[PDB]
Amino acid sequence: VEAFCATWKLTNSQNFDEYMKALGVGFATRQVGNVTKPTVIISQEGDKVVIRTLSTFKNTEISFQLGEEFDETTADDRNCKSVVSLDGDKLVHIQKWDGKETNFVREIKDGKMVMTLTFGDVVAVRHYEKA
Repeated sequence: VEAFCATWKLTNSQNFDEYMKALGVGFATRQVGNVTKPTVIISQEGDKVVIRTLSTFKNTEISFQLGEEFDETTADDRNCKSVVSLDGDKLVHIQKWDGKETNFVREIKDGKMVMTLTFGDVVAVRHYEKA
């Protein structure tokens, strides 16, 4: 877990338009996700992992132990049953709602968190660097 504890700013976005349209967004979130950079501050605060996802329109946060299932009202407009865990040096956020699933595979490539967001076959590759 210690290589993920940082301020993470999005530097190169593969597919940040069709992933939002496939997931089921309100159209103002599709306008916001094309224009705005998210600052993802992954932080162990006391004991549990608090991720703060902060941009200049949408600002949301998630507090978890590894394995915690929690309902999460997202920037899409959906409450998802969310399970977060490390698989093999890769942080996987599994969001479950209405029969549908997406998982965000966060992996450290030489100091850089590569977030691979799979909605099945709709895959976005978002390249986060430290500040």
